[PDB]
Amino acid sequence: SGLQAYVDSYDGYEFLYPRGWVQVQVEDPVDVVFHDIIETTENVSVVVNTVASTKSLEELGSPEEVGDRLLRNIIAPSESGRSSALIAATSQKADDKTYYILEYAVTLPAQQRHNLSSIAVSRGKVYTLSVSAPEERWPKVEDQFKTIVSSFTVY
Amino acid sequence: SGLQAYVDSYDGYEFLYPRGWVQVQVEDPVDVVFHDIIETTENVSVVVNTVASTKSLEELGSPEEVGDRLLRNIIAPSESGRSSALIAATSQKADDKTYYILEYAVTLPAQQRHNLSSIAVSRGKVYTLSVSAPEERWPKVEDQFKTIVSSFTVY
Ligand SMILES: [Zn+2]
Ligand SMILES: [Zn+2]
Ligand SMILES: [Zn+2]
Ligand SMILES: [Zn+2]
Ligand SMILES: [Zn+2]
Ligand SMILES: [Zn+2]
Ligand SMILES: [Zn+2]
Ligand SMILES: [Zn+2]
Ligand SMILES: [Zn+2]
Repeated sequence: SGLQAYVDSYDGYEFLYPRGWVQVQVEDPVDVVFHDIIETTENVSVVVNTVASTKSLEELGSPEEVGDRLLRNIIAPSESGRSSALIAATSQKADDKTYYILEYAVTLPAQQRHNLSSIAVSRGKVYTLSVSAPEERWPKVEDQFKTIVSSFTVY
Repeated sequence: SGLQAYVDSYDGYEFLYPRGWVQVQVEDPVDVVFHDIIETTENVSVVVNTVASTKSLEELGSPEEVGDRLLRNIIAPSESGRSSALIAATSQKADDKTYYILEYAVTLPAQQRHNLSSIAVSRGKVYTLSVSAPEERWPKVEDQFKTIVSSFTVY
């Protein structure tokens, strides 16, 4: 609605994101980050990694199992200061692709953050779009952020 | 998606609701109730009341103020056994109409229930669609129930 397309035919995906967000240039494996001019905390981001003959997202595990691993390994690893909580893990299908959809909280010593990610495999690569807001702002942004996350298409 | 239209041109409104729900015949001011065959707890319902020259929903108050009143007077009144909690109150516009959207919890000695309602005025009448699920089931039904509530159109 007040959203704006990002189409990346190099890397093979698109999403909508809010109008008036601007891109920050970051390092691999993160492909794009866009964040709010004012609330630079609120952002969307796409990660791309590769994989040996993992044709499908279902062979990585169930969405909960994938969720657990995303948080274990990538979002709240090691001791990165930060703790995390998996809220919900579910699946969608759009075109002939399964996406896994994960909702999680992240605390970072403490500012608490609320997130939603969509993961989908295609062409030997895993694609994770992730949107994120301060806990305080979640309820206000929840329905926009669900439109962002469900606008994610991998070719 | 797996939803089915109810169009009431007598009373001047429509909504989508899940396929395989069936109608229960109830008394005024409730116009329609539909509920799940198995989980007869899960339901959608439309209430219709009249009003003297209240042309608009904005003149009843802000959405929070309306929320407070819906719960005070209609959903958890008097001592009806039951207690209630207003979670969120927001507004939408579809066609040239403002709808108020309210999320609330209701406890009933105790089974806890989670609800979402849309209220809109037109033609000297207030229209409240309300969908409701056991707390346990909320997360599973949340996104379907938001499609139900946002499919509500008053003419
Ligand atoms: Zn790219
Ligand atoms: Zn902004
Ligand atoms: Zn687990
Ligand atoms: Zn949260
Ligand atoms: Zn919610
Ligand atoms: Zn009717
Ligand atoms: Zn059912
Ligand atoms: Zn109040
Ligand atoms: Zn609840």
